[PDB]
Amino acid sequence: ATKDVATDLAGEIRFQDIVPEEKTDRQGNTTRIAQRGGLLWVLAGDVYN
Amino acid sequence: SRLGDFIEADGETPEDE
Amino acid sequence: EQRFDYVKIALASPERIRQWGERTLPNGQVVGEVTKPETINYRTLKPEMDGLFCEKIFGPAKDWECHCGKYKRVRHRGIVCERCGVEVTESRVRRHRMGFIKLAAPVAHVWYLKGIPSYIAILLDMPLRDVEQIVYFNSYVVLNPGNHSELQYKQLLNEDQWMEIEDQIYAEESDLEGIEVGIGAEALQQLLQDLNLNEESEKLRQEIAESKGQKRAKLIKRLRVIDNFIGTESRPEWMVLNVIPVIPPDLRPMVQLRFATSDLNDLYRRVINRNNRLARLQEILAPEIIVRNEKRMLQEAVDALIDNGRRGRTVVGANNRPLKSLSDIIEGKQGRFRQNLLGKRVDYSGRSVIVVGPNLKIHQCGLPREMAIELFQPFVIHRLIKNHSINNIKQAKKLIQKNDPLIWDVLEEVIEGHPVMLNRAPTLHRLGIQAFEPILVEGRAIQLHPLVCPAFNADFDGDQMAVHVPLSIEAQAEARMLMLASGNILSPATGQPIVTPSQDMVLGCYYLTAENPGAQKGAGRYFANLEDAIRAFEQGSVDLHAWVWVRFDGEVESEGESDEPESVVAADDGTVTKTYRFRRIRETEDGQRLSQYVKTTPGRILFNNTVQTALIH
Amino acid sequence: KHIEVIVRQMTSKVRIDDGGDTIMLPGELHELREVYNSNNTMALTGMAPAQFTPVLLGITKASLNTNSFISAASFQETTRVLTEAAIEGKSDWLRGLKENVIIGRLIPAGTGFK
Amino acid sequence: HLPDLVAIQRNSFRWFLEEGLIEELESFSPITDYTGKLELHFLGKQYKLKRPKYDVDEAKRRDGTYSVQMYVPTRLINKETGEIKEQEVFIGDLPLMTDRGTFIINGAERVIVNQIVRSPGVYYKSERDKNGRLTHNASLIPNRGAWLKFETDKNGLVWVRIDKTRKLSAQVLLKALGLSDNEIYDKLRHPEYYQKTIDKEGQFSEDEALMELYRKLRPGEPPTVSGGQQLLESRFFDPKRYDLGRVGRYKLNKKLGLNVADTVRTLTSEDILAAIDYLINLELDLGGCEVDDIDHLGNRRVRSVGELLQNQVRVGLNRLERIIRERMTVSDSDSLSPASLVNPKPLVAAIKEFFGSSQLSQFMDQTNPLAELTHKRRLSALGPGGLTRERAGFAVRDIHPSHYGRICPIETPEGPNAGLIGSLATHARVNDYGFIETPFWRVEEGRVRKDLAPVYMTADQEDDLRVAPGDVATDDAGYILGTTIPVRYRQDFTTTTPERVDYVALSPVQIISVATSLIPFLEHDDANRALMGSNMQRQAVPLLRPERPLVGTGLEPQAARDSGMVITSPVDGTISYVDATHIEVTADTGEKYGYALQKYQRSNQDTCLNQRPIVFEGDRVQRGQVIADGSATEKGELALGQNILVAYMPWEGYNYEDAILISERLVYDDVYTSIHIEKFEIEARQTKLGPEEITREIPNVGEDALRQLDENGIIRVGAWVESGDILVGKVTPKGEARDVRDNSLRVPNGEKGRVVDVRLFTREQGDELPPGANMVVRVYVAQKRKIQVGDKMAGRHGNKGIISRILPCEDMPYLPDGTPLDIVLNPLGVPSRMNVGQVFECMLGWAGQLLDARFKVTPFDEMYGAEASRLTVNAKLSEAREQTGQPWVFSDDEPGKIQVYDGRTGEPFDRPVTVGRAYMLKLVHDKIHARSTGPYSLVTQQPLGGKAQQGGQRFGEMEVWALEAYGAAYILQELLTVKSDDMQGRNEALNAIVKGKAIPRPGTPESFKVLMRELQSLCLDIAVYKASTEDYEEDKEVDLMA
Amino acid sequence: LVLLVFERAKQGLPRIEELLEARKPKEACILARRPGVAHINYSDDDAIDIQVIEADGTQADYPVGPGQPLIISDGETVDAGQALTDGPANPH
Amino acid sequence: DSQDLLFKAESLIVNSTNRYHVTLQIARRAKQARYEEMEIKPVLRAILEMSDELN
Ligand SMILES: [Mg+2]
Ligand SMILES: [Zn+2]
Repeated sequence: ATKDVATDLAGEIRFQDIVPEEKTDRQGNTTRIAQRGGLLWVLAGDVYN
Repeated sequence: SRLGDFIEADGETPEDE
Repeated sequence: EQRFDYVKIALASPERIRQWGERTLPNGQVVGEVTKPETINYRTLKPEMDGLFCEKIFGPAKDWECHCGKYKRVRHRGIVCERCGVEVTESRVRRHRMGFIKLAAPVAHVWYLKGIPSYIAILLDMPLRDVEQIVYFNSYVVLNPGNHSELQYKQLLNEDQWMEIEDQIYAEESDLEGIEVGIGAEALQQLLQDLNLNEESEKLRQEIAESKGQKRAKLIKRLRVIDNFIGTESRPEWMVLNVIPVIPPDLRPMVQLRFATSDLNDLYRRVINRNNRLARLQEILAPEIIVRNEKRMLQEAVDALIDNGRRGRTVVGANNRPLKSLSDIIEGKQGRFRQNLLGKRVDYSGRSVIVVGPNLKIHQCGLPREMAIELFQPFVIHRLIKNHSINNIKQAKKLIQKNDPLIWDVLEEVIEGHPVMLNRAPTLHRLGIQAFEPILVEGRAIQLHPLVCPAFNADFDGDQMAVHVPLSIEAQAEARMLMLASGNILSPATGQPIVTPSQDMVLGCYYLTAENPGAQKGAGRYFANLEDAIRAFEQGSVDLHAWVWVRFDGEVESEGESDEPESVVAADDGTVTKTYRFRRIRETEDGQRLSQYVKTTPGRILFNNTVQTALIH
Repeated sequence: KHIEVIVRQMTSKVRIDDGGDTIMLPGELHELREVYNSNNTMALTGMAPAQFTPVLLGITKASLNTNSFISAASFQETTRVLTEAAIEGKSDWLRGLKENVIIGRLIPAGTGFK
Repeated sequence: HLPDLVAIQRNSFRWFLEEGLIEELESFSPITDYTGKLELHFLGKQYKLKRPKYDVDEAKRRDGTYSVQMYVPTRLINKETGEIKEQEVFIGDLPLMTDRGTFIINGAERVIVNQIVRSPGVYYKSERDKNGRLTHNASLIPNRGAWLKFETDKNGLVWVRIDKTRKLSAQVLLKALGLSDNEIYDKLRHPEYYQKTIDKEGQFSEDEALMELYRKLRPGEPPTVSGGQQLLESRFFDPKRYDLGRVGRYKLNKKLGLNVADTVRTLTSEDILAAIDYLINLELDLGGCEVDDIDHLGNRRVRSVGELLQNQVRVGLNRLERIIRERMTVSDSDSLSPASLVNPKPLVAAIKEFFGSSQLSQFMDQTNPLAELTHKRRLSALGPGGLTRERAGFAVRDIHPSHYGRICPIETPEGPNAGLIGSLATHARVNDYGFIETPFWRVEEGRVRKDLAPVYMTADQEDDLRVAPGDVATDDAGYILGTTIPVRYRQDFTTTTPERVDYVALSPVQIISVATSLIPFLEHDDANRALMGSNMQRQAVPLLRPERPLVGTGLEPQAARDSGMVITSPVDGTISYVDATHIEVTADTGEKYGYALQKYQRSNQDTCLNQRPIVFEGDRVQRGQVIADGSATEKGELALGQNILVAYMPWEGYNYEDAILISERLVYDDVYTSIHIEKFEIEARQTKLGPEEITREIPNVGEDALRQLDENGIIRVGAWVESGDILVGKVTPKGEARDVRDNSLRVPNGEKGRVVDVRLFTREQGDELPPGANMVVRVYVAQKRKIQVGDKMAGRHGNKGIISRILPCEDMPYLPDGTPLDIVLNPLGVPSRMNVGQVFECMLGWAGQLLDARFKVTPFDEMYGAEASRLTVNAKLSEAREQTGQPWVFSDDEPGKIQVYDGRTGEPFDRPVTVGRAYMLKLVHDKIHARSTGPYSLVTQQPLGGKAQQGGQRFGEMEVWALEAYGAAYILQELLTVKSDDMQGRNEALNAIVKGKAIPRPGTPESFKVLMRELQSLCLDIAVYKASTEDYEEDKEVDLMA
Repeated sequence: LVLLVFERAKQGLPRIEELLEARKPKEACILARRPGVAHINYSDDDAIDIQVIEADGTQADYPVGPGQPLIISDGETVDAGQALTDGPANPH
Repeated sequence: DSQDLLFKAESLIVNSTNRYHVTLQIARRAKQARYEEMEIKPVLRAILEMSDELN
């Protein structure tokens, strides 16, 4: 099964030990899959669009 | 429900014979 | 002993349709062809003479009365009039005689054209699209290759291609002879007449022998259809209609409330109008396109008559709703088979709300007087005529209408011993209909025994039941011997009991037979027998849940007991008194039992005594 | 037993894979017992028997394969069944409950058994 | 903070009158003929309205329509001569909406239901193949017109499917629109995805684009550039064949992020290009794109009488314009005036059809004010433009998390309509676009700002905020108490710190409807039983003397002020005249106000619409004080049932499975007795033999049955009519003096009562009689019904029952003071149905009786304590015990139970039982029916169905199966032939029964012969055969039809 | 932020109607055709195929396919008709 | 009494080995009874007689 995890703090993402690997779909869809299970930190802030 | 199911038939009622 | 044995269905030939509709007159004139699309006259409200409701074809509108009024009364039976030639007989024949419509040009039966297996296409070995195009005047077909080199038998020709062929055939130097093309259902009829079934069968069998795969399956289907036609001795061109039958007018009634008319009248009028216009166009030598368009219109009208919306657009009525054609009558949940043949509205039936009758027996039901006096009216009339001074049926009916006191006595002495069937609206299993014996009750609700509610899945919060009454002796005997509620104990689906007490009965029995340490007034007292204990409880000497001892000799089943005697005491004799947890048995030394005292609750004594009294009596 | 009766109404047919000297053409669904009896009498006289494959029908496909067109036309697909019966020239001998019910005779079950 | 409860029905008609009819008149105003010589202008901004004729009450009593006449000024302009013949033309008759939100059509009250439909705009969806990837499609749906479907293939291709035809690559559509490559390349954000389609399908130019578009849309015709251009213009660009709507434009701009003006309501190049770009981005997962949910209340709209009327008016106007053009070009002379040019028949017909024969205009539910109120607040998903019963499935009939505070999750029908008809919530309202909104209070730093005004919000708006329910508890001023607070964020339930809460619902009853808001102790009930109780509260019957509940909920005075049957004084003065039919109040210093009261009228459901005064003569009255009350109200507020003594215990089997045992006091104290008025009608027609006459010269009748006729053949007002009694005497001229025949109207079997009104309508009197009739007589008969065995009784908590016994008051259990009970209910039905709230109300009602008080408990009252309902009930019972002085009222060992004795023997039951005061209702509906022999159907000759025509009970095929399983053959054969349609065996069976002989054997029923005839008429040679006995004989075809 | 992919493990009228109508269940379990041994054969690309060795030594090469048909077969004693994966078997 | 008839009915259903056949016999008997009596209800008398004949 699958489940989406979504942040509740607005800010800058920072990997920690996460090693993404790019798997390119036949249409060019570059899906980032983590080879090494780590942490995705969010450093809080005010994000402007 | 249709109109044709609310119309009686011409004849002699079994009772009236 | 039976009138008919088997029902046979075959492909209708035009000769059979004409026979169904053509009947001769004493004058020698034959009738049965509907020529005018007229139903009834607006002023006299009398059917026309050559229309869809004609009396010379279908029968007199009024029994034993002529159309013109020359002959009236029964005296003239079988006397066909001379002024208008109508047969003075019963009007009932208007729902048996058919009559027919002769078509200027042949049409195709849509059932054999537009079906999951297309029998016309299968026999002709042509794709359905090509056959439809030929039928509806969108392409020509080469009925005969003749002498041309690039033309093959049964080949579709476009209008431009046919014009080019025409130019080739009308060239002064053309050796081309014997080429034939056709368009419409006439071309299909010619192709169907060309088929030689015996040779086609032999060729298909030989080809099937040297074949496999999907080719084999298709040739198998063709061979099956061809062999069916060979066996039935029916010509395949009968799938193309030259005459059509007309349904009897009483099966498409045109009653007056305004006039309410069946959609079949409109469909038949469309067919007749287009057929007459086609005949006129063929009589004045109209341009070919106009005649072909009229033929297409006739084909579409017959299609809409046989099955509306199967092939083309759906013919709507005055409001934007489809007209109900012949096919729509015999199919669906509202079709003839499921609405009138497999299930019917029956006489001698009632319906009312159900309440619980707790004092009734399992084989009895409570029937209100208002329902019963109507369900059993003929029986009440018979008993008033026979066992009283009532002379005729009218006097009995007026006596019933005035609610005479004698009426209720007669009804009460009529319904006794007369089983009546009760049914709940969702009948999921055979226990949804059960027979009871009626008891006249005052009210508007049917009193139902509480032990049959689980069988009916009925509760008293608005549920209603239907009541039917058997008439013949065989029916009453069957209801009493087979469908009676007192005989339906086990579930026919699992064999388990279905009349077990439930809800308040279970609660009452549980409370009676339970143990209550709080209230044990009079505990420990001994009683001579079950009746003595019950009498002591009835007075109030011993509480309901007290632990007393009763001298009961018999088989005892006590939960929470021990097979090992708790205390064994041998007296100054050869007698041992083994005291169990709930028993005290005195037994002779190397001997038999002398007495048995059971330690129990007066409620359990009451329960077991009730069971024993019911069984013994 | 209640489920067994239904399952035996669903698993009692066979598809004639390749007929021998039998009157059974390939593609036809026939009862296993009838096919067995025909094959037995056929090799009793010394002919070539037919091959077959058992089939699983279903609750609707088996109700439309009955020998009476009146029962099938009153169940589902009335026009298709009636067209097929007209083409085959079928005859119905009224040996079922739904057909003495439709015509109005004593049903051949229960007190109307004989 | 409850605003007008029936405002969804007013705002939509006020809108139609203000700017709904004007927009539709002006949209068709300039009518021009083909020669371009004459032009009709409809100055639709100046349409005046003529005052309604008759009156509301006159229309009701005359059986007419309450309407006005519409007159619009027009100007016919000759393009050359320039003569302009200004005039005012009659446009149609518009039925008017009364002060209560309803319409009066043909003398009957009708209501236009509200329809929940899908909103116009563009909706994206992703579909997954069995083995393939995700492919995305988009649907563009206007308010009225053709749909525009876009689809993405598995190879990366973009296809368009105009209408339901075959697909066509998007390049054809974009080039046919008149767009060069550079603009469609620039507007798109990721152009290589569309470049793949361009390469695969070839760059079409405009000419060939239109050629291919015409070829694919209309095959078989020679393509033509102009032909295609015109096809596109008529399909998506014609202002009178494609309308996005204001809501459609708003949704398109909101979704696609465009900026197009609100006035333009047709598809534009920008729109399609944007939609394609959004589809591409959704395919490539750009980040600001998302597929759509079609059940979301932000993608669904409500249409009411204004919109549906507008559409019908539009259709009528189109027909009128066609008629005008036809009767304008034909004229070879300019002798035409605007009065002689317009024909109001198509518009009148369209309006009449909408208001009389549509399935969105419905016969009013008028059993009580609650049913009337909830009939005007009903939302339907079915109708001309919604769903169908066979197409609606599981997904549509469920609750969507966006219904919170907008649609009640409880009140629905049961059966085929479950989930397809809903009810507006208590505080919900519909905005001017058509979306349901709901109010909230703002929360700043954890403080609820009730000083500021409620902020209303739609389903899509409240998806990014954290919204708290209305049951959260705040302290003094406004701060929210607690440390964790339940909130809704993005259609999910979570809990947050009360410093991150954005909005709070206004009330704890904001989630339910008005009928469900009237159930006290609702949070102690199951939802199914809450549904049952709310539905059954709208089937209660107004009683002879209504009475308020003792454990009311607080919304009763508001649920009765909107039905428009309670009269309140608008003036702070004195009352000078009181009467059964008139009230008058003199302002302290001012004019006199006078009110007339309806008396024993009749509703759509045969109940009574009485109105009685409350005040006395010379009484001081304040503004807003109740002056008169309706048939289901006591003093201001709703009163649908009565408070009676109840005990929860089993009787001797009379409580079994929802049955109800009551006392005889409910019969002789006139509790649960009601007035029902029925209407009978007789018609004097004109037959070909002659006319029909209403007179007392009835044949075959004696003077003992003409006592109460008024020497004109019609019964007299105030006469008691029993069953079969003649009401109107009529004679028909039969053809065979001794010639008249009797078909006088009589009371149906099982009906009796008093005659209260005999209205007569004849063409001479200036009445609109039917086409072929010459006299319409209507008779109204009233009766008083008491509670009896077989009637349905109900409570507010879902407990229904049928009365099975009525015991004399010396057989019913009685209290330790000698008071017999009024009703005994089975407790076996309480724990399995989880409607515990009925056990709370009873107890509180008991206290209310003992303390001479009335309690207003609001649902969800446990935000104040841990167990608020139980503590309040116990405290009230203890206070009643201390005030009364009787210790047996309340016991500490068993709080809700006291000792009860047996009226038959005088011995107390073993354990105390629960007794209290319960508020029970009497439900509507006449169901008892029986038949021996009566009328038969025309084709099949089978008995008719229906109580009103002596109908039979259907013996379906399930019953045939049941009889087959029993082995029954003779019962089945007798049912199928002799008792249904054996046309000759019926008479023989009846004659044998009457004479006492044996019933003969049956034959072939008539339905089989009908079927054989129909099959023969289908060109089938089906027949019945008798087999040959001997060898050399042929089988003989048997003739059934003889 | 991130889509987590994990694993998990554990009937009414539709099942009865599907069984009684002899319909082909969507998630049809893989069924063997002859006795043999059950080599799971965890390939490099996780090409799990149930190769069975006949009484003579003939392979079958049953492909498991996607991840939804979870394997439950490790008996190494399979017989004709024996199921291999989770789900309802196809009776036809 | 009704109970008596119910016991006699059950008694006849057993020892017959075919509930249908014995229902047909009861119907026939009751028919003959009423026929040769028109010259209690037929089915009831039929069941009484058949029970008393089973000894
Ligand atoms: Mg019920
Ligand atoms: Zn004549």
